[PDB]
Amino acid sequence: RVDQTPQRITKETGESLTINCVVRDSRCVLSTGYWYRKPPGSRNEESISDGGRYVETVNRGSKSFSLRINDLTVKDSGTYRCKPESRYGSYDAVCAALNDQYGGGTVVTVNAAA
Amino acid sequence: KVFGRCELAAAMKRHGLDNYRGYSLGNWVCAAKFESNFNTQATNRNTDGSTDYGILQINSRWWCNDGRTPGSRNLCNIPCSALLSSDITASVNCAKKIVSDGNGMNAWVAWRNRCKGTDVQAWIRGCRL
Repeated sequence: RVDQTPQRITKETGESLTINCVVRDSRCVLSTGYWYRKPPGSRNEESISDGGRYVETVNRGSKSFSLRINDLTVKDSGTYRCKPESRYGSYDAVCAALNDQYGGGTVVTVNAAA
Repeated sequence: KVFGRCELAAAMKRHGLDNYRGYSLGNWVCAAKFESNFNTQATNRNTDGSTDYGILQINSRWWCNDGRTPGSRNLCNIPCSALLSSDITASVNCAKKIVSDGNGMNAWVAWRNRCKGTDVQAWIRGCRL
C-alpha cells in the first residue's frame, strides 16, 4: 500500500504545491517513483517527471517520494497519482505487486489569476 | 553448466566479488546455491510475465531484455541470454549493479531467506582460493 497526501489541494495561480507518497511496507524497498496527471474531465493519466517547474524528491530510507510543482497555473489542475518502483534481483512476488500499486490520488484545483 | 561449490568460489573471487559492496565471498556462493543450485542455465518464469535467468536468477523486469516481459527496463543493458552462459562474467557484472542498487544482497530473495544470519563462511570451507 501507498499512502498519498494530501487528498485535495486548492492553490492560487503562481503558488507551489507538494504531494507526498509513502510506501507502507516493511519488506519492500523504494527504488524510485513516478507521477501521473489526469486532466479535469478525462479518464486518462499521463506521466509527469522531474524538470522545469516539476521537482521530484525520492527518499529511499523513509520509503517516500514527493512531487513539487512550482509556478502553478490553471493548466496544472487535475488528479495526480504516484506509483512506486521497488526493484529486486531475483523475483519477489510481494514486491512485484507493489510495483503495480498507485497512490489514492490528489485532486488539484488551481484558481485563475485575476 | 553446473558449477562445483569450490569451483564457483574460485571463479567469483577471480571476478572480484570477495568483499564487494561489503559482502565476503561466501555470501555470493551461498546466494548462487539457493537461487540456482549453481546451474548457469537455470531459468524460472514468474507470474508477472518476467523470468529469472542464470546462476544468480536475475529478473527480466529490471535487469535484462528477454523481449517478452511487460513493463520492463534493461538496466544492465544486456540480453537475458547473456546470463545463461557457462562463463559467469555477464551475471557477475549485473550482480555488481544489483547489489549497488540500494538494497545490498537483500536484492536476492534466496540470500535474504537462506544466507543472511547464517555462517556463510562455511560455503568456502575447504576451498583452495
